[PDB]
Amino acid sequence: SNAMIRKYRYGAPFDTEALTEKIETAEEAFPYGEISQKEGFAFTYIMDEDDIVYGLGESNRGINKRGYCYISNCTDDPIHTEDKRSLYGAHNFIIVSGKTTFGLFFDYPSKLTFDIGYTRMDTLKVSCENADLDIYVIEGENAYDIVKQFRRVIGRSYIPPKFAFGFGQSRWGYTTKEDFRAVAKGYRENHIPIDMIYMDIDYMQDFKDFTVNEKNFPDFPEFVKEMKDQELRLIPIIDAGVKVEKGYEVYEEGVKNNYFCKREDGSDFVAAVWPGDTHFPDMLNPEARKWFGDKYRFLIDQGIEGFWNDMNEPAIFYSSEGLAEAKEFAGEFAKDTEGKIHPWAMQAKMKDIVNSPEDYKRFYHNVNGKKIRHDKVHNLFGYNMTRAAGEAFERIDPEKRFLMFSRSSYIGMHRYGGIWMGANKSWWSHILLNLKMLPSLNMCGFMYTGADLGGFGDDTTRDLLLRFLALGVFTPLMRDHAAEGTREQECYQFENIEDFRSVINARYRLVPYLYSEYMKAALNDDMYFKPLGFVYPDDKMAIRVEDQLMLGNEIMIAPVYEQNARGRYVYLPEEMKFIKFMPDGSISEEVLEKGVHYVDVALNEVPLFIRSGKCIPVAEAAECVKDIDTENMQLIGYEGSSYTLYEDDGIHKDYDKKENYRVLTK
Amino acid sequence: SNAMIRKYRYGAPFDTEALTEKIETAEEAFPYGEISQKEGFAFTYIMDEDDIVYGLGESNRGINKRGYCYISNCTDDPIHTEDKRSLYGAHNFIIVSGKTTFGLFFDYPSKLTFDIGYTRMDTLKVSCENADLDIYVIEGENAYDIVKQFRRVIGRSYIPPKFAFGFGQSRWGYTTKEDFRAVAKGYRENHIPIDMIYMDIDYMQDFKDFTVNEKNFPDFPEFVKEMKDQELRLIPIIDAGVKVEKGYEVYEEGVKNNYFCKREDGSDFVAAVWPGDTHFPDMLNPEARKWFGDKYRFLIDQGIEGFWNDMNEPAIFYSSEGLAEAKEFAGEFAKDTEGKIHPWAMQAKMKDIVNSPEDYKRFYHNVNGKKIRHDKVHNLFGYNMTRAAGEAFERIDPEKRFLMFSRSSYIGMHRYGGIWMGANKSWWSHILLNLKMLPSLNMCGFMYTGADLGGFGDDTTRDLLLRFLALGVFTPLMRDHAAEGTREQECYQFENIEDFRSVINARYRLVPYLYSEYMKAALNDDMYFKPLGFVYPDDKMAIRVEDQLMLGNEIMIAPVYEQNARGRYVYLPEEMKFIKFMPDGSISEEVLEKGVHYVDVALNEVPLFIRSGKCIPVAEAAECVKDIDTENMQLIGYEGSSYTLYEDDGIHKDYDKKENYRVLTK
Repeated sequence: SNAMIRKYRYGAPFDTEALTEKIETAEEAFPYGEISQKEGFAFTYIMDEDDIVYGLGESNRGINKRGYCYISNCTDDPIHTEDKRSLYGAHNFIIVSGKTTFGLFFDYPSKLTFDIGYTRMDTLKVSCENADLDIYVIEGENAYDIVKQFRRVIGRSYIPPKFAFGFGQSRWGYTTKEDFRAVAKGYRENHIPIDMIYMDIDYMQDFKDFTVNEKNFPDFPEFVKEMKDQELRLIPIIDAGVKVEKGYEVYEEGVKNNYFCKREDGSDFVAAVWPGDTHFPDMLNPEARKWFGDKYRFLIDQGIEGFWNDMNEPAIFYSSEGLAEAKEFAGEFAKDTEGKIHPWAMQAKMKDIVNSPEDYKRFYHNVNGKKIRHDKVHNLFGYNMTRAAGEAFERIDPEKRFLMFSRSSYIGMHRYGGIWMGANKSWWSHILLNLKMLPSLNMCGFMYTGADLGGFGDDTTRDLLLRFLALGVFTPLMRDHAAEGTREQECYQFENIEDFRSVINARYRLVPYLYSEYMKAALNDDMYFKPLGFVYPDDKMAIRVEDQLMLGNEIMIAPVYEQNARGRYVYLPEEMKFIKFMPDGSISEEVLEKGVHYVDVALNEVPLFIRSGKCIPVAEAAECVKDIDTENMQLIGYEGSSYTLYEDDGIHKDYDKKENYRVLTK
Repeated sequence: SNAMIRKYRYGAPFDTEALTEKIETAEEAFPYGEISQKEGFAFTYIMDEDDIVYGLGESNRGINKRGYCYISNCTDDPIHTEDKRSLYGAHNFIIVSGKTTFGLFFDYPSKLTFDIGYTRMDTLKVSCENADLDIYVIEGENAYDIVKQFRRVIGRSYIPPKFAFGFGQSRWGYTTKEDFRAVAKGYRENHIPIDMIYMDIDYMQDFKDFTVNEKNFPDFPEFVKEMKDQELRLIPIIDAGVKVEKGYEVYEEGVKNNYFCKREDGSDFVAAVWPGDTHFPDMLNPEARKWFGDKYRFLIDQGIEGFWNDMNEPAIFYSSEGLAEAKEFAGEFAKDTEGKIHPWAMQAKMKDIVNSPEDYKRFYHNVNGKKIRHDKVHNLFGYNMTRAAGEAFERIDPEKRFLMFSRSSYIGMHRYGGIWMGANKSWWSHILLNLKMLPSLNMCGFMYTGADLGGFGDDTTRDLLLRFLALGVFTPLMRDHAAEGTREQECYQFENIEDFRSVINARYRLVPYLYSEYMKAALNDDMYFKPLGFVYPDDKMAIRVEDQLMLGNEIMIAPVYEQNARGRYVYLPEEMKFIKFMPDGSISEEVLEKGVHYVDVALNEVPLFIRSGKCIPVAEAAECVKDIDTENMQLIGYEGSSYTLYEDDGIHKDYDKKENYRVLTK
């Protein structure tokens, strides 16, 4: 089809500000399927048997979304299993790809249900409670063309500083300078590369946003510099909830200036999170956003160059109302002698007060003099928290890139920060799940992304971490961050440390190439990771591959994701050079023809494939991003090919200089 | 190595009667690794890097058990996640396979921990609280030889009646005659093959074992006949817990004759399950065992020819003690004004009263006057419940085979019934899990096995059901039994029901072959399913394949287990004929050479591979086992090959007759 984007408006949509490009309202009949405004809103479309459905960004299941139900409803779940319908992100863009091909973006800020062949195999049904939304229809040559059009109108993706393409580490539990010093020493003295150490909630004073524990960090700026002098940048977490505490300045200011979300009666809503009772900044109120974002100056002025935003669905352990209800019910259960209240009913009530739909109807946002109940705009919360930070960085230092990523998100947030897929338990299934999400995230603007393995208890075995890190080599966010209750030993503490050094070395050897492809893609509103079907649209086998990805225009990745495996099957849609980074520092190469192959990949080997007629630069291993030698890089791949390398200072925003680009020829 | 079996005795083991062959106590030092009795019992062994560890029957993870922790401790968990350490069965047989190869059976009836490279990759450690156990060491030239020796000493596996090789259907909520009549009608009017309909707990009078609801089934024997006249055999469930109810004969007899498990003070221990308060029959008390098993006559005399035993870990929703503790805790939570008792602690207490280790220490078995605390022999409960039934069948009708399978088990129970792998979710990952478990189950004597999907609502999508059934085609227990909180998932309830009919037709066409292989294996203490490494021991690639299985000596299976997939990769260790049962009743054939292939398999096609120089008989599709025409079967496979068909009357036990064997030549 001829490229076209049209916007169909229903009712009176809340302005989410997802798009940067203004699309005029289309007046003509809606061009695909059927629209009903009877029971709220529903779009219904009958798919052809061969149709593939792409999109939904951070959502469960596979690259082809057919065959299940997905609900856009920012949610933090304890475990990511196959039946979960909602993850942390609400990314309402889908592309139907087949004989009839088109994209749809449903710009709607509340619970949106995508029944993608779940109820009836041939039926796509997208529904929500109120017909107040904009639907963008995108037409084009194919799915990839449709994605590129969408990427244009949602505005340029967030771009991290180059140090963020290094490796990072963190543990929920690091509290003192001494803990951080031991990690720094463990990596540097064992020559494992690293650029970042993440600080979890224990660095704060009693879990208070925009404080540092003064007992532990009396001289925090000096410690920040101590780490930075060793090319270790500390990246502190910020939470959505601001502790209720008299005399705490962030709390006092929020109360005085009405910057917190309020109950129906205008009192400040209380949600318990890590600090106990908290209030939530009204992320949808521009004045509150400016105030909250400006608080980041507290840490930036101490030498911090990156942040991560958490618990921003927002998470609620319980509300004052929910806790009271639960205690009342517990009292009834305690006194019940007639078998009225079953133990499982008691258990359910306790589970029900966590992230409760009832609580999301108990507080409001103040948006242009109007109070809007939170549930009606729930999916915008994390988005606007991260927007608050991003906009504050632009005011503080317009020309500087800060590392920034968020748990919850909605399209539009992709301009301000990346995302990470969190986890609690260490599962093999996490590897494939995260691989599959990558292209979908890219379709929706989120290019700086990565995942956590889990880390709880002793469940992270050596081989699981090694395979997880070998996927991480390619994801812009690559870190080993372990969750609460972790007893995960450090990379330098596992048996045969050289294997970990090998995998992380591979990341650093690839940084110039990966950074270059990230920059070329971000600056041109293109994808960093692509499904095979976007690159080989005429190959019926290629279009259905879900456990391999194309990266940039030069390579294909295919990580091993099965325990005890010494290799895996791949499909090559053209001739490629199969490359492995070896634990002795060498790079092995084998030419493989188009077709099916089984390739050997040891735990301490990192594989990739270089496409026919392409090459990539590979640096010698270095232990931090600053020390990578990009003057003397070898070119791996096909004789006679060339590669355009993007390289800037990695710090500022001087993107449009011709000097940033140089052609390398093998 | 030269075949041999030695028994090493530690302490004063409880006699589990797992082995039928008596082995003398060896007096030499333990032949492999090291044994410690410093703190309970521990066996520690250093594995070679290439060693594969087989075994553990019904356990999590893969065929090669290396890289995780497994605890033998019969348990019913709400969700079978990849991190779970214990399933329903405790099958303490492992084989280390490599440069040095040997098998070990740990005959110990309590919590047994297998740390198989979980803590340290090269270390196998098996441990338990008390050094009172027998350890059998089995030597042989290879893992398969070692398995065959083990199968000899544990005694011949349970053999089902031939009707049990048909297809079965059930739903938790079937309650009335009309419920069952609708199933009979739906299947038979649509020419969908079927032999069995399962009866879940609603057929009883108020969940009372060995009753039938007389309002719903006024003349049950007449109804059983109504069904049997249409070749539908009703298969009723029996639970471990006998309802506490005055006037209920099973309860009154148990109380009067001290046939229930008692608390320390001699009172009958109370456990809540489906009927509310129940007592558990004392399965280790020989008189109580005989009494409980004899109760099956109630149903046998009414025309019932099969049973399934459930909740027999035994499951406990709560005990009287646990409930009282939970209520006390709840009272404290309710009155807490200082926030000392957190809601998650309340939630945890509620969770903790279900299947509680503390409850398993509260009741005892009386074995000839010797009182044994249940936890010390926990893994023997389900085994002995099923033994009770099996021994009663032998007294009631020695010449007749009954269908019998059980949820919980221990080696030794394999002589008396099969097992099924239940579930509370409908996950694609459970297809692969169940596939991988099959050979391990066969190693431990359990050949009559199969699995369920158990998701709620409409979470079992049409395509998942079809792929699940396509694995089921090959598993001796093949049924579609759906949970309570679920849509109706009968094969005649989906859009294009021909697809379901096609898959079940494939089963029936294969019944003569599958039954023949089952009988030959059972009668010769051999495996029905085998890992590829057992058949192609010299092929380094074959030995590590985990998502294909060999069946008998003729075929290989390789089910598709990925959503939206139209085919899958396979490795063929020799030339084979790739065949597919097609929806039009045809059978496609293609010769494929040794090596790697991607094969196309549609949702409504059932694939298998016939080995070079082999053939199998394939019958025309029939709608019940009785109607299968075995006189005029096709031979599919290689010209010049032969197949020996075992066929008997399928009802009695006349196995040792030359006339049971017929040689077919293609």
